Amino acid sequence: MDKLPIEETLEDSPQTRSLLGVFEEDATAISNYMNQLYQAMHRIYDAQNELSAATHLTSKLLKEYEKEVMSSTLQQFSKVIDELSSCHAVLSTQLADAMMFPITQFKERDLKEILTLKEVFQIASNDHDAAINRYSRLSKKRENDKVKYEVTEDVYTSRKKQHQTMMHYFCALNTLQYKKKIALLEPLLGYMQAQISFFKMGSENLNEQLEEFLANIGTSVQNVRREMDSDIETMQQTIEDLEVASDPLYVPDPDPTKFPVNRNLTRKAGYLNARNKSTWDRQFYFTQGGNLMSQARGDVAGGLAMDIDNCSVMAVDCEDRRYCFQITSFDGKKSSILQAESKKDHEEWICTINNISK
Amino acid sequence: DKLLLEEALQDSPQTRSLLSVFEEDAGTLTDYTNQLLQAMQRVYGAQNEMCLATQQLSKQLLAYEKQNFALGKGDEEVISTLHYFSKVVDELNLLHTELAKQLADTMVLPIIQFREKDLTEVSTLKDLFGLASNEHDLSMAKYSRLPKKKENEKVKTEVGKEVAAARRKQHLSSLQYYCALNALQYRKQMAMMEPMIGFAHGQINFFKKGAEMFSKRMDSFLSSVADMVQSIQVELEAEAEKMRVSQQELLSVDESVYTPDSDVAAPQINRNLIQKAGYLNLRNKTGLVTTTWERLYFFTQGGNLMCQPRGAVAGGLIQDLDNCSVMAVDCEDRRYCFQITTPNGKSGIILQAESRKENEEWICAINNIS
Repeated sequence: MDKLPIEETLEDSPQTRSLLGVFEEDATAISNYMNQLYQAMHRIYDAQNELSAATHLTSKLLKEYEKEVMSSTLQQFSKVIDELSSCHAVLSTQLADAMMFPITQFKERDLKEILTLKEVFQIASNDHDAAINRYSRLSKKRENDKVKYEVTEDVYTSRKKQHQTMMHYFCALNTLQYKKKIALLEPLLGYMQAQISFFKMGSENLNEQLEEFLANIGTSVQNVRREMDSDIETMQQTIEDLEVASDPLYVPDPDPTKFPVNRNLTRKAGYLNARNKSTWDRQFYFTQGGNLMSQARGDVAGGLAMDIDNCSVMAVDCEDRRYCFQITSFDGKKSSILQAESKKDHEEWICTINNISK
Repeated sequence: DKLLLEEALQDSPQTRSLLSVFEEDAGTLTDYTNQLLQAMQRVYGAQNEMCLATQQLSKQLLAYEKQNFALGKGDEEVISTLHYFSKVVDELNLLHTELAKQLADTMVLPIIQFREKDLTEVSTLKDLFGLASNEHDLSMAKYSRLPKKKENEKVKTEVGKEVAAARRKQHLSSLQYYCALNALQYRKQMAMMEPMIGFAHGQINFFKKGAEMFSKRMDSFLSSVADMVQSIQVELEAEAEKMRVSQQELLSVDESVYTPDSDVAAPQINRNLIQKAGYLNLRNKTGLVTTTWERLYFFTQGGNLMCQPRGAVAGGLIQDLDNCSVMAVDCEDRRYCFQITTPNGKSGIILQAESRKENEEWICAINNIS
């Protein structure tokens, strides 16, 4: 730590001005470095806050994303994530008070006061210059004591203020010589101690639950893994045997020797086309109890088509279409004309309806 | 429940209903995975920017020594401390970097990869199932419309072939799609459990190595640094109030000290002065008319008169005084002017003081030196 000579502030030598200039240069360099340091520490601060924020946000997403296994796993995860977020938060606060505050007060109190006293001193100096110049310009042979006295004590005033301001400036800089050291060390010390508190907190609180969480999730992941290579394993060639067996069935109109007509069916279901004045709509027909029910594919529920428990049914020629048939209630009420895709389904539908009715 | 592959071929509206359910919360799943991806990427990004931040801090701490300027050599107390701190910050940076890479590898990108090809696989298979379905529907339509009474067996058999082909292709597509969804049911769980585990591992290693980094040793060091800081502080206030009362009795003096020509009624003059320093006004006349005055510092050193302007690092020799002469003169109706005449007798430079006493004492000083 070096210092300015407050005792020659009165003389105001160019040497003293030079030394002051040296100190001013140093204070400028200090201001620059401390400003960039403030930038770095501020960046750290914003980063930490951003961490806590992101953690919290992820947690929140989880917590309205369960809104069997997976739900409890996700709330354990949400819980540990919130404790981590808490850690980042307390670290943020301790950073704010222990780190950001000291350097901020250094740049907003001490440096600003230095600049203030500096410019006050500059102004006082200029005023004294003016004053002593007007004093020098006084007339020798014709002297008016009034103007002479006014100029003289203007010189007195400006000179006194110059002395005082220069002295405050000097003392401020000399004190600054110590304050800069502390200004460098204290916020970093705070940063480090914040890191210590952070990692200790996390160390024996966050770490326990992270361990137990890892324990549970590991088991669950093992389970789902096993069960999923199981059911992928036999789904693959359940598919293979389904592909093997389905190959004769793709033919729309199977030949009678391949798939014979079953005349014993008490129940039947399949797609049929129904003429309703005059398009032909494909729907899924199925027998339930003594009723013939139908449901359009891509609708959520069926509907009553016919009451077949007492009726007749016959092959019908309509619109030159193949495999059409129609039902007639004992009432005389008739169904829509229904078209099958094959001779087998035609005769099976007719025969089945006959089996169900009287 | 699960989708039944053996019921795929029949393609009943109930099967279509269950399929529609599967599709709907497939979409739901996709949306949530998008949201989760955004959250993860924000976490990773945050960790990364913390890395950059610590890197910058470290680089800044090192820049202090690289800093130079006027007072002297910066203390090696703070230089060593800052160097040490920069090292610690670098280590912490390493930890943060490892955590960031852990989040990226074991958390964000597994979710990402899930999205790209498991979810797009489901999507694509769904679209092939869709087009196959449409084509099959068309085929069955043009099969249905075939004539009964007058039959072209060739047209009929070929149309039948179209229908069979379309039906087979849709059956296969349906099997693939249903298998895909049933798989998706488990793959959702795996996709969201893997990143949880990765994140957990990253966090425990980060906090364990962090705990190892900042030990009881580090905190004793911080305690030492803290003790240095308050020593510096105690010497700061001590010198501060020392400077306070030094200030307050230098600033408390009588008016006359600041008042020019205080003494004028009875000036107190030292006529044996061999040495003098103070501000004088130097006259500069380069024409026969126009004249300027400049306030400059003047001091005697040995037998020489030296002149330094304020703001100048060094003073120069204005005049050699030893065989010169000096006397009070009158110039431009100004008070307290005196003049130095050179050895050969030429009238030389003209100066001005602010008081009777400083004028007479300057004159006497120069006379004595001569």
